[PDB]
Amino acid sequence: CMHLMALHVHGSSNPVGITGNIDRLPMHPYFIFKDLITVFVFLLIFSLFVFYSPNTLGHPDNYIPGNPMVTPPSIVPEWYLLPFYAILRSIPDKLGG
Amino acid sequence: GVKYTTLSNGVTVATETNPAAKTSSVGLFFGAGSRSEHSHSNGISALTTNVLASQSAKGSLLTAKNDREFNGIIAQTTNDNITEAGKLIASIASNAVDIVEKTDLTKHKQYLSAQASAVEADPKSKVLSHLYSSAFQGYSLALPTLGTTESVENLENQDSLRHLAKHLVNNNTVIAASGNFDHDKLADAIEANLKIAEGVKPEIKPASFLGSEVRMRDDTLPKAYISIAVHGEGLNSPNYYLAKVAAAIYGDFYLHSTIAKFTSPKLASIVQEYNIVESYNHYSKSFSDTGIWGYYAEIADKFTVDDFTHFSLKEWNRLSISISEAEVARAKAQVKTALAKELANSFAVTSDIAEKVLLVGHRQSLREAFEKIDAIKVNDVKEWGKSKVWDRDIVISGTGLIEDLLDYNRNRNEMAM
Ligand SMILES: Cc1cccc2c(-c3cc(C(F)(F)F)ccc3F)nn(Cc3nnn(C)n3)c12
Repeated sequence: CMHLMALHVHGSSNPVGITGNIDRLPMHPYFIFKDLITVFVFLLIFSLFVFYSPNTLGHPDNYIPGNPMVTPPSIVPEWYLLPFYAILRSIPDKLGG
Repeated sequence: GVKYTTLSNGVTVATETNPAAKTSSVGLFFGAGSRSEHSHSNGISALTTNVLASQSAKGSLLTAKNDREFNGIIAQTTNDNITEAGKLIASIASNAVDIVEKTDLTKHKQYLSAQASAVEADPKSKVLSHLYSSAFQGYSLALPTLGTTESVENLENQDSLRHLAKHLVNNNTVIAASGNFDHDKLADAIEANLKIAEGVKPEIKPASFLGSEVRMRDDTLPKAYISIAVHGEGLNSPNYYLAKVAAAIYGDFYLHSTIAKFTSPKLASIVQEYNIVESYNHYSKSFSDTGIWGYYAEIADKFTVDDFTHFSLKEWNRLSISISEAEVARAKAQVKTALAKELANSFAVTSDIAEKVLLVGHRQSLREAFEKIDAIKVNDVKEWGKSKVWDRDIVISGTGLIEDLLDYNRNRNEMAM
């Protein structure tokens, strides 16, 4: 909500990178329906993953009951934390990491 | 005494002779307005009429009547001088081509261009003129009645002479009169003096309504001027009076009038909760076969244009639902009075009788119109509202402080719920 208000104070930018004040349109109906298009596309792809291929994004080892005595061959985060964890692996010092 | 007279040639002399008329007028009309022009020759009908109307008059007042559909010269004189006025216009027409051939149009073109520019300066005339065009874009009916500047300077005597020879013909011309005079004497006077070439009535160029929006945002003006209208019933349509009745339901409004706080139309009370609009005017403009029904409005606040369009269009919805009998009774009475008001001046009835005789071929006196309007029930208005208003395409125009006028889809969507 705070992000939305910080947006609303000055409004949203545009691809051209110039003032939108020359030509503004109400969010409804135009951009409401654009939001519906993107929402249905997102939900369709989300359905693909959820129903037809749910575990591809996840890691199989997470279905093994965890026990501290056994270390898996590769301790790795889910895909979308990888870019940051890579940095953590690259920096020698733990504090520096 | 609405009686008609057909001369030896096909010219019809229609005269609304009536005792107790303050002054009398006679006018010759030929059905060639901006409708019968094209962009290259736009304004020629107005220019050729002004040249004829600029001719010296024997104490009579020659004035030019210019309109989308019909165009002619009108002479106004005291009741005793009507026959001289009648013989005058016949002299003008018989010598029309000769007058135009030698006439120098430069001064007349300057006057016409000044007229056209003055129309653009006045916001209401600009908005209405743009509104009519936007509805009929692509057809000749979109052309301004007086034309535009850049069009006018290209006019030449050949353009008008071609125009007159095409249109100023017996079958495409009518003679109108009104006042306290004997009909027969005027008819005989015209026959002995009017000599015009024969010709077939030029087919009226078709036009079709196209819902659209024309915005001329002008931030320097003090007020926002907007007009919104639909494809209203035009002349020779059985709903012609019905469209006028529907318009009178919402009527007129002016915020700084002593009647503002006390007027009947619902929209008037609604807009005063915030002084949304300074003035608005509902109208039913009717052409030969097409009409535009809507309102014009001037808004003196930048931040209330959307509020007005929302509320005004919401009020239109009530034509098809929850329209009250009292409103219809009010609108019927208001239209009847307004209809009779237009026909008071002998000049106005002369223009009116010429319009009907050209564009519909017959005319209804106030007696017939009152019999028709009196028979309009609430159901007839509601059926019309659904036919011509409910979810029907609108046409939008606006010039000043338009920034707050929300785009088409918003206003158009308000036409249905
Ligand atoms: C399984 C695993 C191994 C190594 C690191 C991580 C992280 C991780 C967490 C953070 C933060 F401090 F933000 F918590 C920052 C960087 C990281 F690499 N997380 N995980 C499990 C996981 N990965 N992705 N998800 C949805 N959970 C790891």
